[PDB]
Amino acid sequence: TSLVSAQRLGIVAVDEAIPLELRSRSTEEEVDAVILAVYRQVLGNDHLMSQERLTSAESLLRGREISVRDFVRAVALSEVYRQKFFHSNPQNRFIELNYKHLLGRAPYDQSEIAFHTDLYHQGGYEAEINSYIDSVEYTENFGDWVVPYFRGFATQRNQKTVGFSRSFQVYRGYATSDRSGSRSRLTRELARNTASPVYAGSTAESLRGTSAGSRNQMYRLQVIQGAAGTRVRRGKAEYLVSYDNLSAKLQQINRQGDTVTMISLA
Amino acid sequence: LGQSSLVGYSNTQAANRVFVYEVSGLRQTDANENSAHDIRRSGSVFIKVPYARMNDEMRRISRLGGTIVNIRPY
Amino acid sequence: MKTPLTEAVSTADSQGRFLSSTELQIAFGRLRQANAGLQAAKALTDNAQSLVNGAAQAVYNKFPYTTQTQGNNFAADQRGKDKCARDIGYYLRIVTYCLVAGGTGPLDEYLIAGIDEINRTFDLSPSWYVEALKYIKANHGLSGDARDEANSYLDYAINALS
Amino acid sequence: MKTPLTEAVSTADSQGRFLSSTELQIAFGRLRQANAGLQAAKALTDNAQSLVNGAAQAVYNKFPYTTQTQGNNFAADQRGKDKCARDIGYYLRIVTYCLVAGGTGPLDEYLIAGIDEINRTFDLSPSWYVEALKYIKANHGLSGDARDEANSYLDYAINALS
Amino acid sequence: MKTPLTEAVSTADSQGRFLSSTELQIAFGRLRQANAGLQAAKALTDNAQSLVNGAAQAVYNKFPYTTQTQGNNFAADQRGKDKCARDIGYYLRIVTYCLVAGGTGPLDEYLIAGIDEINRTFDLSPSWYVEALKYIKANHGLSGDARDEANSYLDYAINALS
Amino acid sequence: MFDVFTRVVSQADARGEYLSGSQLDALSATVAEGNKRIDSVNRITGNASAIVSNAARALFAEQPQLIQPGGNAYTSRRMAACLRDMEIILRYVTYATFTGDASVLEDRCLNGLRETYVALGVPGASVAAGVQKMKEAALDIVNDPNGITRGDCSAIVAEIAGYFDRAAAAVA
Amino acid sequence: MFDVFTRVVSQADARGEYLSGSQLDALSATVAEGNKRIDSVNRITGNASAIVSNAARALFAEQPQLIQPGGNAYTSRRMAACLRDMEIILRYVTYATFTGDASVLEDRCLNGLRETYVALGVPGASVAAGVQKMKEAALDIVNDPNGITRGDCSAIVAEIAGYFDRAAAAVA
Amino acid sequence: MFDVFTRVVSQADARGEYLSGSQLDALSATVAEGNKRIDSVNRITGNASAIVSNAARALFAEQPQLIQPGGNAYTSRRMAACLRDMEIILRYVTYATFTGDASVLEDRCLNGLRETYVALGVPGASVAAGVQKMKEAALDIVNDPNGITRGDCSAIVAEIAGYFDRAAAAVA
Amino acid sequence: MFDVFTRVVSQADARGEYLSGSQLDALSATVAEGNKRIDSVNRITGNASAIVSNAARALFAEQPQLIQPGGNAYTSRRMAACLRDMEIILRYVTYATFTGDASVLEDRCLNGLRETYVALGVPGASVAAGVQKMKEAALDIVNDPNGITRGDCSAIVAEIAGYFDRAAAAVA
Ligand SMILES: *[C@@H](C)[C@H]1/C(=C/c2[nH]c(/C=C3N=C(/C=C4\NC(=O)C(CC)=C4C)C(C)=C\3CCC(=O)O)c(CCC(=O)O)c2C)NC(=O)[C@@H]1C
Ligand SMILES: *[C@@H](C)[C@H]1/C(=C/c2[nH]c(/C=C3N=C(/C=C4\NC(=O)C(CC)=C4C)C(C)=C\3CCC(=O)O)c(CCC(=O)O)c2C)NC(=O)[C@@H]1C
Ligand SMILES: *[C@@H](C)[C@H]1/C(=C/c2[nH]c(/C=C3N=C(/C=C4\NC(=O)C(CC)=C4C)C(C)=C\3CCC(=O)O)c(CCC(=O)O)c2C)NC(=O)[C@@H]1C
Ligand SMILES: *[C@@H](C)[C@H]1/C(=C/c2[nH]c(/C=C3N=C(/C=C4\NC(=O)C(CC)=C4C)C(C)=C\3CCC(=O)O)c(CCC(=O)O)c2C)NC(=O)[C@@H]1C
Ligand SMILES: *[C@H](C)[C@H]1/C(=C/c2[nH]c(/C=C3N=C(/C=C4\NC(=O)C(CC)=C4C)C(C)=C\3CCC(=O)O)c(CCC(=O)O)c2C)NC(=O)[C@@H]1C
Ligand SMILES: *[C@H](C)[C@H]1/C(=C/c2[nH]c(/C=C3N=C(/C=C4\NC(=O)C(CC)=C4C)C(C)=C\3CCC(=O)O)c(CCC(=O)O)c2C)NC(=O)[C@@H]1C
Ligand SMILES: *[C@H](C)[C@H]1/C(=C/c2[nH]c(/C=C3N=C(/C=C4\NC(=O)C(CC)=C4C)C(C)=C\3CCC(=O)O)c(CCC(=O)O)c2C)NC(=O)[C@@H]1C
Ligand SMILES: *[C@H](C)[C@H]1/C(=C/c2[nH]c(/C=C3N=C(/C=C4\NC(=O)C(CC)=C4C)C(C)=C\3CCC(=O)O)c(CCC(=O)O)c2C)NC(=O)[C@@H]1C
Ligand SMILES: *[C@H](C)[C@H]1/C(=C/c2[nH]c(/C=C3N=C(/C=C4\NC(=O)C(CC)=C4C)C(C)=C\3CCC(=O)O)c(CCC(=O)O)c2C)NC(=O)[C@@H]1C
Ligand SMILES: *[C@H](C)[C@H]1/C(=C/c2[nH]c(/C=C3N=C(/C=C4\NC(=O)C(CC)=C4C)C(C)=C\3CCC(=O)O)c(CCC(=O)O)c2C)NC(=O)[C@@H]1C
Ligand SMILES: *[C@H](C)[C@H]1/C(=C/c2[nH]c(/C=C3N=C(/C=C4\NC(=O)C(CC)=C4C)C(C)=C\3CCC(=O)O)c(CCC(=O)O)c2C)NC(=O)[C@@H]1C
Ligand SMILES: *[C@H](C)[C@H]1/C(=C/c2[nH]c(/C=C3N=C(/C=C4\NC(=O)C(CC)=C4C)C(C)=C\3CCC(=O)O)c(CCC(=O)O)c2C)NC(=O)[C@@H]1C
Repeated sequence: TSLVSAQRLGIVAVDEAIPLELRSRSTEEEVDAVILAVYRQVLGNDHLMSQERLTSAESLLRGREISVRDFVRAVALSEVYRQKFFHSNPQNRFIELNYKHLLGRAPYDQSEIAFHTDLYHQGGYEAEINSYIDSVEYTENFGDWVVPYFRGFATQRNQKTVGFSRSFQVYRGYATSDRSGSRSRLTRELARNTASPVYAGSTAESLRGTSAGSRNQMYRLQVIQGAAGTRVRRGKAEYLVSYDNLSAKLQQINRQGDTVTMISLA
Repeated sequence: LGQSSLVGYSNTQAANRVFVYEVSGLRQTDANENSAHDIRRSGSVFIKVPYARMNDEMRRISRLGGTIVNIRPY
Repeated sequence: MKTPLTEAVSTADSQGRFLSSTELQIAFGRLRQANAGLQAAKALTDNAQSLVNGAAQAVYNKFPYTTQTQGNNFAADQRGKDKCARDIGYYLRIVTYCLVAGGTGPLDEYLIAGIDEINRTFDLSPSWYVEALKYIKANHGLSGDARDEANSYLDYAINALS
Repeated sequence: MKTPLTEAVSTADSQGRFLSSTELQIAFGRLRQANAGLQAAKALTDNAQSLVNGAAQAVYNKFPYTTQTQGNNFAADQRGKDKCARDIGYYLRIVTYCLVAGGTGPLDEYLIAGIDEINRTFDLSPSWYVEALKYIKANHGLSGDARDEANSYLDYAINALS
Repeated sequence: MKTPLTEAVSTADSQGRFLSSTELQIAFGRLRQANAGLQAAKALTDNAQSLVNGAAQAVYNKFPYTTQTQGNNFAADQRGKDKCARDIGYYLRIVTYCLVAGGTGPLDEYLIAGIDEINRTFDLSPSWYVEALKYIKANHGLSGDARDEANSYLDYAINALS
Repeated sequence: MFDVFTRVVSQADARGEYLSGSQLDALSATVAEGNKRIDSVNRITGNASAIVSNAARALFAEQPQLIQPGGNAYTSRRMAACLRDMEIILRYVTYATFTGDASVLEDRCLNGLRETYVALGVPGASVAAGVQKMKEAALDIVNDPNGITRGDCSAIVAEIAGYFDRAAAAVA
Repeated sequence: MFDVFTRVVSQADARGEYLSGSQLDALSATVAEGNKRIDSVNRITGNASAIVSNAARALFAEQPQLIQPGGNAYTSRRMAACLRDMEIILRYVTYATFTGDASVLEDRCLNGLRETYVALGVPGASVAAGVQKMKEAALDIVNDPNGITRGDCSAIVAEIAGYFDRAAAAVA
Repeated sequence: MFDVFTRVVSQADARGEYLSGSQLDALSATVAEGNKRIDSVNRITGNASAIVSNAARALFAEQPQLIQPGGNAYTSRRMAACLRDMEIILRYVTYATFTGDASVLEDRCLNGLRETYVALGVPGASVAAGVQKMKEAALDIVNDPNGITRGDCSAIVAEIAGYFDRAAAAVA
Repeated sequence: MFDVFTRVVSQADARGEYLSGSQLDALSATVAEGNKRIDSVNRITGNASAIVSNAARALFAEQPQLIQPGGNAYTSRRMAACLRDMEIILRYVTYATFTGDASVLEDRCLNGLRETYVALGVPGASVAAGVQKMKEAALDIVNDPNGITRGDCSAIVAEIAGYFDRAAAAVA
């Protein structure tokens, strides 16, 4: 997005990224750059050890035996990808990782989860991975020669608006990676077809003044609450409390039986 | 070369087969109006395809107006 | 085909790795099993006709409408009875391949993959074949390791059909 | 759910386009059909009890073993007959939805997606339900466009089971 | 080339599906429309030279500088007037194609895609063509569905230019 | 996505019931209004570019802070995005009108739009004002009695107003 | 792809010409056959599974070399691929019938199909034999006078048969 | 790609030898021409739209068949593509001028271009003619003596003319 | 890929026959060799780096043109690629030894390698020579009688030699 919003949201570097295409008669440097970009994208920006590199697939790409899309698929099917993102993750976390890594977006609806859980149950891991790379969405955005890149922060034809808000759950900043498994932050909002506020970059910040206690820190607690006391006006609530009152607030929420969905510094 | 990577992990006799598609005439159509990348070659382009993805690549090419001029076993 | 040795290499190759002790242990595991598997294969092969005939009759006994109803999918005529024996023979023969290969590879490759579509298209009940497979489990006369491996493949097919 | 109106928008949306004459024509096609579908739904609904009872009886006649053999998948007891009549009732009811919706969407969403796994897991013969659907096709007494659209949905189910 | 029939098959093909009642309804909506479109196509064709000549003059009246200023992009000399009448003829002829086809397909394929690049490259104002298309809407003398479908295509072209 | 027919179907299936006589007759009534629905969709679509540009001009004239340097619709990139959004919303409104059900508009366009605009710093209240402007122009266009078989489009006009209202409520 | 209407349009635009009165009249005659065309599409579709399976059974009976061990249709996977191909070809033949033009069949199904079968070792001549058996079953279905308004469909039937012939020739 | 420098380095390395004193001197002469090279790149670039649009206009006037209905540059998408190709070629010509080596033009623009046009039915000879017209206007623009420090640019103009001639030959 | 067991299965299936007693006994004989097979894989694998590095030094000593400037093994990338290729071939020979069938080596490594090297300019004959040197050292390593239960490994050594010869013959 434009500087005014991208700066607040921590996505300036994403906005200025340029799709990388492997051209005919590319140099050795250009192939090297492409291999690096694929590893960064498909492996979610993990530090890649030399022992983990796909020696053979790299050779074939460099020899123009296989396309960039073939090389993306080789990496996605590799044991490295499996160990990083599949063997230690629940399925729905695995699926959103595939959407981030391979399509550069967040899942749009629960039925995408259902489709891919069914496909894994039917044809296993390879069939699941191939669905992303062979999809119309992959072919029309990246084709055979362009390295995948994150798309979720830009208006895409045939996207859902909530794809933009959800992007911030799966993209956590430039200096981040999908390395620790874990659970999906998207589970509830996918299942119930809703959206969640975007607290990223500097949008989590809230004013302190003289009301933020001894450490001048506020914490934002997002809860789901019901009336099991004073009247509850909203099923979803946020509380801003200082560090000194944070234990009391948790205990209050806990005593009321309400669910904490997220807590972060404000 | 390429079979080692193109053929997936199925470890099946049927999937352990690669075919080289020769496709020509890939051009702009309403099918790829929204495509975010440029077509670089409309002459003969050769695409290695494992048996397990022949349906998909054939559909992709045909949906894109490409002509399959030959298919050769690897 | 999926067997202990090819899966070992397939995994090693995908990692671009020489075979290591893990794969050698897989090979030793195959060797521990091979002779019993070869003995099971010979025993099933020698009694193939008896097993196939017996299994086919077991199906007819349990599903008598198959030999009484006219239709392309049933065995009321000699044509269907021959189809049926052939099919049961296929299951039996491919099971012996699994014992030779040491895995479900042969069943997966030659019989199981696509069987759902075949049975649906030609209106063949998978319950028929389950019964034939159960008969074979009950009459092949194996024991020990040979019995355990053979029944695992028969059950693998049974589970695939249900 | 596939219906003419949702397919029109889905296509337009995937193309990032306002609706055009093409989609307006799709709506007109829907209108030309809708009243006949609604009447088909009403006619089937009114006759449903008779249609469902006759279909179950038709299946039992064609496949007598279903009312003679013991087992959870058969109808040899009242438990099984109730299951069977319930299932047939589902097929008929969801077919009425297709006539209201003007598309197979309801069959796809509610019945067909997953039916193969159910029929295999619980050992229900797809041929049983085919026979039921045949019966409804013959005995629903519709005519004209109502008969044609209703039969298209009944044949769609028959084809999915075949 | 977007028309009801091709879009119907495109959609079903992308789903790997036979055609269903949904697509048949699309066909009926096309059939309900086609004769009015063909009649609209005939009326526009027979009046083409009158419509084109008038629309050209309407542009010259609305934008007098286009007949007074020197430059390749203008119609001050006969060269530019010829080009201009040709262009307007293209819009009218292709619009007739849309009425024949039953969708914007022909406008999308032959005229709309890339029009912005041409108009910017050769410094042609979209406003000139909007005025021409407005004249044609105001003078084709169509009524009923012929007018409705024809105006949709004229408006489609206008909207693409705006 | 639902349309008017499948919305009713889905509820029926969840209840395990056939559609009642009155539900079918209510659907017959919707069918009776189909032509007016198509005309409304066709009319808004045909005037789409003007509806957006007019509503956009009026918005920026009433709210010059949007287009002032430093404003949220200032610079070509943000202005273009803003115009695109107005067309997007109008497009999804016509989709909901065409299907007779809000699902397409809600699921695909409105859900997450508030969070999106808050995140971006787009003034949702301003977007709501633009939507209101498109609303009034569209209804006037739909309601124009010239060049169309005369009849009463009050029900459809109310429905379309409803979809516009959903969008206005959603973005703030 | 093209349909019957856009096929004529593309030819007219290449010549830079309006459609003549004769072409419009011919397309008007096409519209008049529309209901028969829809009926034929519907009839083939409602019998798709039977057309395929019966054609396949007859093929394998005629050509037992295909299904015996080592045959190209032996093993479940190959049998299923064979049945699938028969279904695919029939599906695209119905597409061509529905559009009234052969382009969808040729561009999306027969494109490179001969080369596919040669590369795989599929006996293309046996495929053609299978397609012929589906053609013969399909035409009788379309021509059945029972349960339909009576009329002459010989023109549509002839068009359908050509689509089957084109598919058969494409592999054989 | 190579530039004028790395072209010499790459040849030197294959022989395993240091650049000769005359090779270094020759590159020094290239450096002495750097400002004129930069000016020529800037001048062509500044006039790119005019160069393309004028040459295209000249081409279609000289070759009316291209733009008649059915002609290759007829329809907006085809005209658009044709204009794009002219600009692409001009752009890569400047790249080659900037680097002082043709490798960029050959590798990224001209490689496969003849086959592309043959497959598409683009008349390559007409493309070559359009490239000639662009060449002519470009060299006049580069040689325009006004508003620029005076000097002899004949060497750079010859080098540029070669790149244009390379492009025209690759298609014709 | 095939192993020694599934190679026989696939052939038997193609004929629709059970394995014969002769075939099962042959397979039982292979089982008896299993420990020797495993030891040979282990020994080659344990010395893989030395086999490659010594083979490469010996090859560049006999063929110094490979490592002079402009030679095919000159520059670090080419030298590293050359050493990689040697290790890849050795790796696939151990796969073939482990499986007791040449398919993994042939399907994945050798099929197409000759054509690939020809296009790259890699001297296929020199590669074959290097494969020979690795073969000779590898066979000596397998045969080392020290530290292992003494026995006759002549059959397994002949098989391994055959795999090296396939590799050598496939490049030159
Ligand atoms: C050759 C194909 C056979 C044949 C066809 C035939 N059909 C009609 C007329 C109609 N058929 C339909 C079809 C449908 N109505 C629906 O609601 C649907 C379900 C989605 C379908 C498929 C319609 C609407 C008509 C028009 C009304 C009518 O019933 O007449 C005709 C009559 C001529 C005409 O084109 O209208 C014919 C000839 N008739 C035969 O004898 C062949 C076996
Ligand atoms: C409120 C929406 C306005 C209004 C509408 C209105 N329209 C009709 C009737 C028809 N409108 C159409 C529309 C089209 N025919 C086409 O071919 C196309 C192009 C794709 C379109 C959009 C049609 C087919 C009809 C029926 C035939 C007719 O011309 O009447 C009515 C009449 C009632 C009805 O339900 O049909 C009405 C009320 N009328 C107004 O006064 C509002 C401003
Ligand atoms: C043939 C190409 C024409 C020509 C060129 C020419 N240019 C110079 C000298 C210079 N030109 C520049 C250019 C720029 N300075 C900038 O800041 C930028 C903007 C980014 C540009 C493009 C510069 C820096 C010089 C050097 C200083 C100077 O003005 O002399 C010369 C003189 C010789 C030289 O090589 O420097 C020449 C000959 N002259 C002609 O007559 C041709 C029409
Ligand atoms: C030719 C290859 C050389 C040779 C081999 C040889 N080995 C054996 C027997 C065995 N070798 C092993 C191997 C391993 N045991 C382990 O735990 C591992 C580490 C993972 C390995 C590699 C085993 C288990 C046996 C059997 C028990 C034993 O200690 O002997 C033989 C004997 C014949 C047999 O089939 O067992 C032979 C001949 N011997 C030579 O002289 C060659 C130089
Ligand atoms: C070293 C002084 C300290 C230390 C470091 C440490 N870091 C990691 C893991 C990661 N470090 C980063 C950081 C970046 N990645 C980027 O791309 C950028 C630039 C934009 C940065 C700054 C990331 C993303 C990771 C995670 C991904 C990955 O580990 O591959 C580790 C590894 C932890 C682990 O293995 O689980 C370590 C050890 N550790 C210390 O003890 C020092 C104080
Ligand atoms: C026996 C338990 C019952 C029975 C059998 C029966 N089968 C068929 C037809 C086929 N059987 C198969 C099965 C296979 N083909 C393979 O290649 C393999 C894998 C190695 C298997 C398991 C197939 C594919 C067919 C159809 C094609 C063919 O006929 O070869 C029939 C005839 C069905 C028909 O419509 O012709 C029959 C009768 N029927 C009974 O009633 C028995 C209880
Ligand atoms: C008329 C309203 C005004 C006008 C017209 C004018 N047009 C051109 C040049 C071109 N017009 C087109 C347009 C099309 N070509 C196509 O193939 C199609 C789609 C089927 C369209 C709509 C094109 C491509 C050109 C450029 C190439 C060509 O000349 O054919 C000119 C001349 C521009 C020039 O520089 O030569 C003119 C004058 N001009 C007016 O002033 C009128 C008000
Ligand atoms: C002056 C050469 C001619 C002219 C100008 C004119 N412009 C507008 C309206 C707009 N101008 C812009 C331009 C920009 N907005 C930006 O943010 C930037 C980037 C920094 C630019 C260049 C925009 C976006 C508009 C529309 C919104 C707005 O009103 O600001 C108008 C009025 C158009 C209208 O409908 O209101 C006019 C008159 N008009 C002439 O006749 C001059 C020859
Ligand atoms: C115009 C009235 C107001 C305005 C708009 C504005 N919006 C954005 C950015 C985005 N708008 C959307 C919305 C959608 N994208 C979709 O795909 C859909 C339909 C499914 C919707 C509803 C999104 C996702 C974005 C962000 C991503 C993108 O910009 O592509 C901007 C740009 C903000 C920036 O900093 O770039 C603007 C300007 N702004 C105003 O001031 C008006 C009140
Ligand atoms: C059946 C009558 C005959 C037969 C068929 C057969 N075909 C294949 C394999 C393929 N068939 C196709 C064809 C298509 N795929 C598509 O998606 C479409 C276009 C939409 C077509 C026309 C393809 C691409 C394949 C290969 C890919 C795949 O099967 O998934 C086989 C399998 C061959 C093998 O060795 O596996 C068979 C058996 N075989 C006969 O013997 C009959 C005469
Ligand atoms: C204009 C002077 C002539 C002309 C051109 C024309 N070209 C095409 C189509 C393509 N042109 C290319 C060329 C390139 N693409 C690249 O990326 C590069 C390298 C960086 C080059 C040189 C390609 C690949 C195509 C096809 C894909 C695409 O169009 O994007 C057309 C359109 C052909 C069609 O049928 O659509 C045309 C018209 N045509 C003439 O008549 C002039 C002589
Ligand atoms: C070393 C003894 C000789 C030698 C080798 C050499 N090879 C290449 C380049 C390639 N080698 C391969 C081969 C493979 N890649 C794989 O992944 C596999 C398994 C499937 C094999 C067998 C390939 C594909 C290439 C090209 C791509 C790449 O460079 O990685 C080179 C480099 C040549 C160059 O860079 O131009 C060299 C030097 N060269 C000799 O002189 C020795 C005889």
